Amino acid sequence: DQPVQLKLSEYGVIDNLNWQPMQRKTPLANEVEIEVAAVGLNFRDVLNALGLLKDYYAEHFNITSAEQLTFGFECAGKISAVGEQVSQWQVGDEVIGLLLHDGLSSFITTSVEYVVAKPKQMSFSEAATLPLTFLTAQYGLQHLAKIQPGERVLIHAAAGGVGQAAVQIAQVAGAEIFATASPSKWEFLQSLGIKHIMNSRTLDFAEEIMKRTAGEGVDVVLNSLNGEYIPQSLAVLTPKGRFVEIGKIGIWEKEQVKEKRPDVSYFPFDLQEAVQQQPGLIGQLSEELTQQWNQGKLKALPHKVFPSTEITAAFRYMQQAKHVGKVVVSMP
Repeated sequence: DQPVQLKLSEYGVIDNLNWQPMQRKTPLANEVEIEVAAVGLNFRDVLNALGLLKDYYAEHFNITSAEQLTFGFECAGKISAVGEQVSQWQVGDEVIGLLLHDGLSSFITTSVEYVVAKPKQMSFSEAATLPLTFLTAQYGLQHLAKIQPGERVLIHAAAGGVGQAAVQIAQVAGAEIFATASPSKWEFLQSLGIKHIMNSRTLDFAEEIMKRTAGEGVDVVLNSLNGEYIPQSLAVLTPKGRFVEIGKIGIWEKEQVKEKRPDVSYFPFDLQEAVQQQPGLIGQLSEELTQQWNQGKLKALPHKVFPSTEITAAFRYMQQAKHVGKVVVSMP
């Protein structure tokens, strides 16, 4: 009763985010409806609300208006309704919504392709830390870079959401981890078992990597930093090294990367785009992560929880938490 959806009246004003009543929908034949308990929040939601992705949204989703937008890319909750040709799921099943556009709603509907079981061990907010971070890191490190035992990987902003999942994935793969974060997060990174810890707010990390690797550099970079961090990170890759780029604003064109380091493989990607362009990918990634989870090699992330009533505060925090910390909104 009284289901709601987060909506934006006009671009560029976070204060104009409001919970509006929503009309519940009957799921189509291969969809389910999920009553949402927790929603992962992401920097992308903020960029969206601030009007910084207007062109992208028109060209990819034909969204041309602020009042058209929704928020929330991932969630956890319980099945509330099942489409006619859905056999795997029943009302009351605890589930994770892996890839969504409207997570910040009391109820969502989604294709079963984007739904997996919630572990009984996990709280809903723990479950909501998983999808975007682990799917992005799994795709970037295991599908694109194809990291191997013994290889060296630099993970920038390793205390951020994707950064932390990447640490887990790389450790599982037997990779040697080099990490950057703010100095106030270094002690957190040491406790993850990382031995090479450097500042993400200066450029000294390159010199340090070269010193520690006796001039060889690293095999793989997973990057989300822009400005001078891009050329400086390209400079530390071994010949044939792989540069995986997951930022969206201010990233380099492949031509620019080619000119500076023709010996390097450049893998810029957006997770939703890759899923769109490669039918079956989401299923493959989920199967791989479920295996990792069943082997005891995947853990939910520490995270900040905001009650739904503090949605504006959560969006403002998400700007500060950009390079650090997973943020989750608890739903009424």
